[PDB]
Amino acid sequence: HMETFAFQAEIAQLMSLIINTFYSNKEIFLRELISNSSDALDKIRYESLTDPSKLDSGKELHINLIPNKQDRTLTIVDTGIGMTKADLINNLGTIAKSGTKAFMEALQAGADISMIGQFGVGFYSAYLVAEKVTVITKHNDDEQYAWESSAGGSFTVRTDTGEPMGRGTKVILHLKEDQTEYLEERRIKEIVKKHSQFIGYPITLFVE
Ligand SMILES: Cc1cnc(Cn2ccc3c(Cl)nc(N)nc32)c(C)c1Cl
Repeated sequence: HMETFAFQAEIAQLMSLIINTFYSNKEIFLRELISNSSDALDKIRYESLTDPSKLDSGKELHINLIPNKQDRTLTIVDTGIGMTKADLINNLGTIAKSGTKAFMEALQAGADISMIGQFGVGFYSAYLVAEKVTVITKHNDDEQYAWESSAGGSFTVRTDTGEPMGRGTKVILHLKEDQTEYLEERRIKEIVKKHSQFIGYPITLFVE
């Protein structure tokens, strides 16, 4: 059921840089994940203009932010296009190679980790705050999958038997012990207002 894969060498190098570099401005991970959700919602919305049946798996286009203090997780949920098995295992890693190389060269010349999204690899900024990331996803053309990685240089993919999603992506951040501020209502609200106030989809910050 669970298959294990090696990241492309450039992606393992990027993840190590994100985990090892001293960089205090960790809060930017949330803007990067919300921007990915917004891009995924724009993609399904635009495809639905030529094929309305693409919304048979759910008409609502939104982003939810769900903290869970008991589990020490922050989850970013969207009803965007979702990812196929081929996206998870091959396509996302392949497309990211040029952007990863460009980003690592830009950092050597004076750029900052907060610019990661300009290189299309902002998802990996999740490792600024998470020791493990679990991604549940469902694309209209494929089955529901669970992707997972604690940065071994490896990740896993399995068909998911959990709560059916309809369509979209859930990024579950298993936070590092010293990063629990990202479970606080006031802190998430502050970050969303600072970096994500103009996103074109409703962002609901759940509370406990
Ligand atoms: C390996 C990897 C790379 N990039 C990403 C970021 N991404 C790529 C496609 C995609 C969609 Cl359709 N929705 C969301 N919200 N995020 C997405 C992930 C989620 C993984 Cl798992």
